[PDB]
Amino acid sequence: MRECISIHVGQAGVQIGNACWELYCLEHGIQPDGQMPSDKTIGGGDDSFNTFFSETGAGKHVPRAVFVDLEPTVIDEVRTGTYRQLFHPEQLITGKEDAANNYARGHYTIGKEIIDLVLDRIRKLADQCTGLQGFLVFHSFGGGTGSGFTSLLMERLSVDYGKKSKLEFSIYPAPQVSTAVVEPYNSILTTHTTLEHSDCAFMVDNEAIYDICRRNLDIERPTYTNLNRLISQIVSSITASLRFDGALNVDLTEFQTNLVPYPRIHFPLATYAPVISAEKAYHEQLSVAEITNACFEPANQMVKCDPRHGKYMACCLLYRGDVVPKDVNAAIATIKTKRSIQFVDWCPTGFKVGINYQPPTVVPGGDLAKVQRAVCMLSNTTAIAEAWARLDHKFDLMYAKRAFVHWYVGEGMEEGEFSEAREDMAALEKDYEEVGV
Amino acid sequence: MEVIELNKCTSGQSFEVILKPPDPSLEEIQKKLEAAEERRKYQEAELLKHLAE
Amino acid sequence: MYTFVVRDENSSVYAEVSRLLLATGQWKRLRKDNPRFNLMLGERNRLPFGRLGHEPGLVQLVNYYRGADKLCRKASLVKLIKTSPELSESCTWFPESYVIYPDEREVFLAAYNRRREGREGNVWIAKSGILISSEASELLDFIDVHVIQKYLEKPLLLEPGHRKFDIRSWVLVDHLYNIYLYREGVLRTSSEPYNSANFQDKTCHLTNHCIQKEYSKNYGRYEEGNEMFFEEFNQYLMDALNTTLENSILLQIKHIIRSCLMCIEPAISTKHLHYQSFQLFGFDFMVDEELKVWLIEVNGAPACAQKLYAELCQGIVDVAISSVFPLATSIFIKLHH
Amino acid sequence: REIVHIQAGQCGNQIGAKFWEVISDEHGIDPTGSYHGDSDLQLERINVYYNEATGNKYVPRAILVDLEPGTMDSVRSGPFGQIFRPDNFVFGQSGAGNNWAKGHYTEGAELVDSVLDVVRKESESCDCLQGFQLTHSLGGGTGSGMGTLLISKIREEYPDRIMNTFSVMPSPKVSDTVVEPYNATLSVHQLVENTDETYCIDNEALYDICFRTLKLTTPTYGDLNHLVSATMSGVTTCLRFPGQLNADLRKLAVNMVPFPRLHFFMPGFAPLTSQQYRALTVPELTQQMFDSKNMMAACDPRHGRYLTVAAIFRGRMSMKEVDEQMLNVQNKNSSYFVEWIPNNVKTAVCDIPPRGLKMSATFIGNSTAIQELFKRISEQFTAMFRRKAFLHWYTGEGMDEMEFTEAESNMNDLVSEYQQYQDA
Ligand SMILES: Nc1nc2c(ncn2[C@@H]2O[C@H](COP(=O)(O)OP(=O)(O)OP(=O)(O)O)[C@@H](O)[C@H]2O)c(=O)[nH]1
Ligand SMILES: Nc1ncnc2c1ncn2[C@@H]1O[C@H](COP(=O)(O)OP(=O)(O)CP(=O)(O)O)[C@@H](O)[C@H]1O
Ligand SMILES: Cc1nc2ccc(F)cc2n1-c1nc(N)c(F)c(Nc2ccc(C(F)(F)F)cc2)n1
Ligand SMILES: Nc1nc2c(ncn2[C@@H]2O[C@H](COP(=O)(O)OP(=O)(O)O)[C@@H](O)[C@H]2O)c(=O)[nH]1
Ligand SMILES: [Ca+2]
Ligand SMILES: [Mg+2]
Ligand SMILES: [Mg+2]
Ligand SMILES: [Mg+2]
Repeated sequence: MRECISIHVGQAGVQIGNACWELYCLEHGIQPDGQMPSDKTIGGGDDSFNTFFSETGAGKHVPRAVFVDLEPTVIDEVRTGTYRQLFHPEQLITGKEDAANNYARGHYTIGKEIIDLVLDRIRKLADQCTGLQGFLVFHSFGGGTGSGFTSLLMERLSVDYGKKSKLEFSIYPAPQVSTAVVEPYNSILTTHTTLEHSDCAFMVDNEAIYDICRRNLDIERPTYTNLNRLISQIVSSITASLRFDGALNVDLTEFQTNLVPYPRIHFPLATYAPVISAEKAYHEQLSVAEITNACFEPANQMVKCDPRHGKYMACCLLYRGDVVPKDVNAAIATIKTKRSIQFVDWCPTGFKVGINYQPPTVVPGGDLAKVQRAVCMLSNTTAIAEAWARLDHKFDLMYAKRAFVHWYVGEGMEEGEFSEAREDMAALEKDYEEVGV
Repeated sequence: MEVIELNKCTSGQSFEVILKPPDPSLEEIQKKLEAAEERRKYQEAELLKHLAE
Repeated sequence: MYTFVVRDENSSVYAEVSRLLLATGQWKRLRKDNPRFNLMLGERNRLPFGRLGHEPGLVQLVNYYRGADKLCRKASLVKLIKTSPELSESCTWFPESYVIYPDEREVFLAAYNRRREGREGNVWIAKSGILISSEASELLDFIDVHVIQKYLEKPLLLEPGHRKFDIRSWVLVDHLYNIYLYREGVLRTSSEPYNSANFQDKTCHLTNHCIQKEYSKNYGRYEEGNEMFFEEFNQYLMDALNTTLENSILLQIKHIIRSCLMCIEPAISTKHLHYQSFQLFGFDFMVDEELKVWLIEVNGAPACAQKLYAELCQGIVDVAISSVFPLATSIFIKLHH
Repeated sequence: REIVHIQAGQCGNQIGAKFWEVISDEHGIDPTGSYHGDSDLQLERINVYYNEATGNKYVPRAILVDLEPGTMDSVRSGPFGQIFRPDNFVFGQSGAGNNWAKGHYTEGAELVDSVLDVVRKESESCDCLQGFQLTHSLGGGTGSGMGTLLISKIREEYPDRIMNTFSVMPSPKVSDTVVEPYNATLSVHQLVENTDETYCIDNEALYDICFRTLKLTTPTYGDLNHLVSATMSGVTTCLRFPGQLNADLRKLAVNMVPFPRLHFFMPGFAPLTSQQYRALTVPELTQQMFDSKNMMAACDPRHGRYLTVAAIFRGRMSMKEVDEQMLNVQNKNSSYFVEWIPNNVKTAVCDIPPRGLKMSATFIGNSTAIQELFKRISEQFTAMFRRKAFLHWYTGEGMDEMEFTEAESNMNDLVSEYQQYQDA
């Protein structure tokens, strides 16, 4: 058994982190007070769920997680919420003044003053680990803290934990939910600085989650709680293999091995199905073939894009519920003839499949109806480059007039870092082009 | 359609289906952080000098 | 008040389509790079499909199908027909073609020797500024990306004149992937007699309009602009061959149009996409002595006959644009499927 | 994240007084600072503007400044006079004679240090001070001359804090003296340098709205100040009530100000009814808030371009209709928004409506059309300065003509900078 430490940065990372750990507790039978009656090894054990939960002599199962935000509004809600009992004070780090939607303010000005404290609190969790795998880092692209401080933390983590893997869950900015005009700046700045430090990053476009919440959940104006509960389901499907008995994606290294042949192209596309409204009360259960077919519908992807016009480098199918290998192979044969699925010539045309029999758990009273079987597809396709293209274009529009640049220069960042970051993204976009010609 | 490496456990099952064959040091970081801090410090000094005038 | 943008100044068709839009008092044109548009008359070179359908509150439509180049590029069409089971290499309405890079070099010669050994019609044509020859050596030295195709040695010749022609059909595919065939076509005829023994005189073997104007002996002699419309051509087939345009030719044309478009529908459809596409296509056909129709080429950026710009351009607005953005006897033949 | 409020001069104190009277009513706080509200939403962000005194009495974090006592005596005797901290009345006896030089260099200099002592005292009692908001006019002497002096010295002590002003611009239509263009031109340059956000409130626009729309024959300053206090309440809704957005002056400036000097905003308000019982639909609210007749700067937005736009909707209303109408007004008039700042229109909502209205909408536009306000002042300045008319009032206080020439020059530079981001 090898431990995984989760790190949540900024409002988006912290609120999504809260939803995830809530779902983790429900899935593992851990009550809000940290007690896990089904765990018969009190105060110890090297079970699969111990990769995410440590244990105290009193039987409390404490998440291996750190929360970091530069203002205490959000994190105060964790230390006062349903699962306040799970975390102890040292796990929650709050500053007094936030990054004001400014990457430079989060990275340079405020980042420098709190980085040591964060690394120290992280070192404390690492000391409890017998064989630390690495870190899962949740954050937004658009926030000053989520973008600016995360990039700084990722640099230092590469320094202090050189052999440890680092995976990202990144919230891509969408105007339907956006909070700032400069989020394209922050997204590009933090990607350029984090690119060489992240082994595998799962991007989630708020536009996609927003539309899914409106169409499938019939929620006219989805809130962050609506969005984060759906995101936590996807995150849960992705991390299930680290927390449950299995043979696929059993450690962080396997994610890179199975999903990222080229290191710079480490942004696999996630597709989830089915998402059913809880107000139905009598929905006809989709089959293995039907939920598998839905994995190739753009309307179910975490990032809106057309994979028909790209090349696949890898594809994993993560099922939860009543699924047997026979039905999966039958569905794949059917979908392969109906749909367009092109792999790069230097990669086999195949699917790694993982099945967990426990069907997805849904938070009671939430919006998602419980289903008999669900699937999450992780496919590294060049089509996700469309998201970089959109982002870079908005960047180019503002930067051509140097709009808002004075706010970043005023924090000690040089104007040249803008052009360097944008130039790095131009190369990234070119890397995808060569792969998916 | 080939199924390979089938693993079975009480919790689930996993396999593979083939359809067709084929960093900056700590000192360098604190450097750029201090460089940015000095640029802020210089800009603030110019402001205070401007206000002193 | 709907908003659209114009990103292809050279488009004759959509220059008129934009003309009609503004003429309705309910559509407004924006700058080229204004993203808050309902409709994009985009460029034909690297249209940024990846930036469509991300404007909250805007239903966005574009006049091109991403991925339709497979059908509209000569090298791609051959590969699409050979490797598509829906079309099959045994496809009966597409001439035996081979794609060759300056690859199907040994396979082209594989069947070539059979035609020179058997003294059969061994006239081929190289396309991608083309060369009609009857010797493989002369064709390949000209290549040094092109495709080689059997030259129709027994084409249908209009009388009087003993002249060659080709048929252009305009097809409109809307956001629902309905296939609308414009009822009005055009025959682009050559003025000079078909010389079967001189494959260098391009005037009698190429029906292109540009070749006939600046390279012809009797341009506009029989019909103004070397363009015969279905009215005259139908009356001719009746008087001369005792048959109609519908029976002898149009059934095959409709069949080919359906086969091609339904083949790529899964690859280009925008049914469940965050933006919608439509596109006007230009199908070019060839008719042989026995009234058999052959697919010559498909182009996705086609022009129209001067006499038909009005009728067809408003047909675009009514079927493809207003069908998604309302305003308050059809000229098309809906090919069902 | 506390804000320290400052109101200086006659106009500044009379508008400031009504402001606190208005928001004190919205937060359920009576003249004695005793809370008698109805909802906890009133008190969630009460600390941004109020200090909590022992006994659960709330005292505005406000400083009242004037160079004569007349206006602040009427405030202390006014409706909510008792709510202000008595030690926060800082005033002299000489007055400023509608003279920027007296407020900025002579009479004002003698009093500024004591104002800073009260400011420093309020800041020390702030858990995490975020910045300041100053209410004042630009045409007078104290608010204009000493107000800008204050801003300069506050920046010196708190250089990393946000400075925000509600600045009343003079107009010959609603004038007290002929020297107002001099005072306003001298002040505008101070504002260009030393504020992060300035709400431009044109007395001409306030007058036209009272006459034309509200059908108020013979408007008074009181009538003008009703529009302003209602507008100030809306503009600060986020800073005072719970919502998705935090009460953050820095994030506001970060998203509203693409270039440092171009931080002069056009405020608007809707509705404006002469009929007051009729309900407004969301479409009507949205159409009015973008109409020039509902804006307070007497500038035609059609004559320029929106760099950024912030909108606030207050009351129980269809969130779906709000988003639809906002997206509608943009997509239907996208030519008046710059295309090189994507998604430059932000929408905020607050369930609590202002007093006496089922719903309300406040508009905050950073438009290049604001240049015609500065050009208007610049024309009036030059008409007199060409002949050095009335300058002796200023040279008598130690100023010289060169400082006027430089202010004129700085003003025209500001106008041309706006001109380059609109039509070359
Ligand atoms: N999906 C999702 N997105 C969020 C959530 N909270 C914020 N965001 C997105 O994150 C971006 C803003 O970044 P934040 O995380 O809120 O800002 P921050 O990291 O706290 O940084 P500062 O506040 O500037 O110090 C916007 O694009 C929001 O749409 C959330 O709970 N769920
Ligand atoms: N296999 C073949 N047999 C006989 N004639 C042929 C032929 N292939 C092409 N042609 C002749 O050559 C002419 C032009 O060939 P081509 O398909 O390249 O037209 P084109 O693409 O250059 C202009 P357009 O896009 O309007 O069709 C055709 O009109 C036809 O008359
Ligand atoms: C303090 C305050 N009062 C407001 C009243 C209205 C309003 F719309 C915002 C308001 N804000 C406010 N508060 C925050 N905490 C923010 F993060 C924030 N961001 C913001 C502002 C404007 C834009 C732009 F689009 F207009 F450019 C984009 C993002 N704005
Ligand atoms: N809107 C409004 N404007 C005022 C008020 N009082 C004065 N003014 C304007 O302010 C300018 C005069 O400045 P004033 O504040 O009276 O001088 P000060 O006391 O030296 O700051 C002129 O442009 C007046 O039109 C008021 O109560 N409301
Ligand atoms: Ca245990
Ligand atoms: Mg934050
Ligand atoms: Mg062609
Ligand atoms: Mg006065």
